[PDB]
Amino acid sequence: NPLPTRFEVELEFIQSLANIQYVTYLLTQQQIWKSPNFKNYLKYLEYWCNPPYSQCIVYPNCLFILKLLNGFMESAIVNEDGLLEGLDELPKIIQLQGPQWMNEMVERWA
Amino acid sequence: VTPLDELQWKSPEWIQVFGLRTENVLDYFAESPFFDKTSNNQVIKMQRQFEFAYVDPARRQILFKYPMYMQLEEELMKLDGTEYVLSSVREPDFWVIRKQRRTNPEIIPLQDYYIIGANIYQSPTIFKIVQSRLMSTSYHLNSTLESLYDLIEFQPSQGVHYKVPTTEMLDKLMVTSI
Amino acid sequence: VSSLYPPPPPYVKFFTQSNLEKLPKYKEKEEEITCALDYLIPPPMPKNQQYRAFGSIWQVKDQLPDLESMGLTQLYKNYQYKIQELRKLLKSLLLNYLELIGVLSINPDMYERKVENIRTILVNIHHLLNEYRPHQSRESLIMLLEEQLEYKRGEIREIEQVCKQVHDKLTSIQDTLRTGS
Amino acid sequence: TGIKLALDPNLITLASLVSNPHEIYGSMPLEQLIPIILRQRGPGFKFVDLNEKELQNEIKQ
Amino acid sequence: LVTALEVLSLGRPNLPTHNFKAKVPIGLILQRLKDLNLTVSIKIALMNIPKPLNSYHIKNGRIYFTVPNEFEIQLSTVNRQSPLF
Amino acid sequence: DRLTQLQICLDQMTEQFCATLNYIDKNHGFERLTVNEPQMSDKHATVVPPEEFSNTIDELSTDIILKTRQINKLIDSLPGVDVSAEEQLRKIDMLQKKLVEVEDEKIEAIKKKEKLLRHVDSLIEDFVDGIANSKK
Amino acid sequence: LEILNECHDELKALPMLEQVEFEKNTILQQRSKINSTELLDYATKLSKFTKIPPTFD
Repeated sequence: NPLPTRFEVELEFIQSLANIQYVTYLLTQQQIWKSPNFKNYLKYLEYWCNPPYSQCIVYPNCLFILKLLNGFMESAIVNEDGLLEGLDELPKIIQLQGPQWMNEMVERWA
Repeated sequence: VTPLDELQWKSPEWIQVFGLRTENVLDYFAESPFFDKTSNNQVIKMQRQFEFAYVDPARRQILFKYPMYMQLEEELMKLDGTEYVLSSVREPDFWVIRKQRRTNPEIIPLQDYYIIGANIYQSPTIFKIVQSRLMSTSYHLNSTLESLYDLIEFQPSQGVHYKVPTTEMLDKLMVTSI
Repeated sequence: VSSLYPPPPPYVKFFTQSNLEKLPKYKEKEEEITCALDYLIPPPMPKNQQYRAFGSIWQVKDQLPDLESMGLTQLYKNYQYKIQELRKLLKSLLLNYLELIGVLSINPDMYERKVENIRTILVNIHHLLNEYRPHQSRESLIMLLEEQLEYKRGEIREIEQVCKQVHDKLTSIQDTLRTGS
Repeated sequence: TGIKLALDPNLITLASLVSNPHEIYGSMPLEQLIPIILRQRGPGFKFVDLNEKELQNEIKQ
Repeated sequence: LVTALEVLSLGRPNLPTHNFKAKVPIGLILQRLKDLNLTVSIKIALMNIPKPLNSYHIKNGRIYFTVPNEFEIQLSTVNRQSPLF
Repeated sequence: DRLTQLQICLDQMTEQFCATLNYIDKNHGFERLTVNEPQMSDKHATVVPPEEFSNTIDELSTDIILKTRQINKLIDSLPGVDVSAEEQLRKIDMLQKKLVEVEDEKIEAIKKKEKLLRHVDSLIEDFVDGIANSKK
Repeated sequence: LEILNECHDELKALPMLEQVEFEKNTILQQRSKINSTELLDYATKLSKFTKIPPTFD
């Protein structure tokens, strides 16, 4: 029973972004959007945009959500205290437009 | 710590393996933290592994529609104490299960649990609901008050007022020219 | 009694401003991790070319499995041979249904082998359709290119007919100017 | 491996995703295009402040 | 093929976007201003002109009806069949 | 889409086998092996007239045969049966080259259209300023 | 004058030169990004996921 690999763990996490109940759960925790670690991780996960990494993406709306979440990251500013400013209204956006986004991607499914 | 009255619980491993219907809400609920391990339901489950008064017509309909719950009630009449009974059902997906103490039958109810799409919620107290809403109202009102008082400047020459941040003839032209 | 969703990967703790600022000088100079900045590099593709995700096995270049490899019987295996085999399989399915009705009409106790034959005929039909599926996909890509070409040529035709309408309307105003001259 | 493909990504459906700045603006009539022109040229920008000379020495940049 | 093309072209499937993740072409602005000059000039040809209003300056998306040392009023039309504004 | 209709037709046609077996198992009756033996039935069995029973059997069989006909015709009209993947790629590359060529054809067609555009632009502007100077 | 006005705007309702050059540039940019066999492999990967299986109700 092998140990997990970085490719497989990062693939599962990047694909979980299609589940936007899951990113609602992630972005309703105060220690995640405030941390610049998550900002830098979501900027790092842009290697799934390009092939051969993009071939393994089974749920490409995760890539859509990844680009949408990284749209706020260049407008993010980290301060000396570690508070990632400009990110207080992102959970507002996610909780307001979550049902709408998943309804639109279900319509794209149909 | 997260108190039990404030969380939604589901077991989608149990949903994928067994699947939830009306016949397995009670042992689906038995895996929840809402379930008490010292309950009469679980002890008579271990025992089985080894017209009538005292119920409202809402539970009469459930009993006369589902036979296993009449079997459960008939086995629970032999014992006294804490139990979970299923009170209201909407097919295919809505249930209500109530904590209940029974004495010999004299029944008093306790906290309830509603099931919406295999996602179990504990029925909160209406005090707790309106109290949390009024905490939010009071916090937002206090923030509004403090931010408004930050905009207040006092002068003795006038009343107390707001801090100040740091052509008349054209109609006569119109009426004379027209 | 834990949370519903898994947390983000622990790799998130490595992505700091200092690590990002030391990453490009590291770039100037299933992995053998040598430092903390190796997690800031995207991981390679799987060497086995199989990866696990969501409790299942996936392959980087998936291939259609065979009946023998999955433990069933493949009767028979440039697609005209497959199309005639599909016709033969359809006719055999209809004959096997008729034979099943006969066996049920005289003795419904040897129905098991006839149901098994219908079961293997049907999976053979479905597997032949799945073998033909890449060919139909490539036909769909050809159809996409042909429909793009059709729209392009329709735009050519409408642009040139607008242009020729301009030419002959200018010829009409030239003719009426000659008449009125 | 194979061969590359040249495709028009704006239309994939049989009888947009690449934002062509001329297909979305040139085709539609001018009456509801002028407010978009003014807002893109500036905040609080009026129709008066346009100039062909200004456009001609701005496009050379 | 639709989702394959979207992902292998933009890195994203084509979904509606409400937040940042347009642009009006300035050459199109210049062309529309030239044909708007042509539109006001194609409109004023069909209309009679007052004798003191014969001085009209024809540039910059509009027409400048001027009376010297008195006034200069600038007007634009949207199309052929709509009156001037 | 054509293989999709083929898979749909196979699933529905096997469901037609299932439904035919359902009807012939549930809606049959009782018949005489001999005339001497008694004949009787209950309320729990769907007794039907034998002539319309045979009519429904016949129309179920015609539905099975007709579905087989649609499946056979759909197999015959599956898209692409004689070309191999090499001819598919030899179509793919000429299709992309013709797409590029017709896009270039559009480039010169639009060049001719813009030539006509500025030609009629010059014509109408000369006409309007000439007639304006004449009317002035 | 009005018939050449109508001629002018029915010619002007056609796509422009910079527009068709941008379309040509986009088509040529798809050449470097889009591969036929990678396209077909990724699309047959996404076949069972991105749409409803058209067999169920």
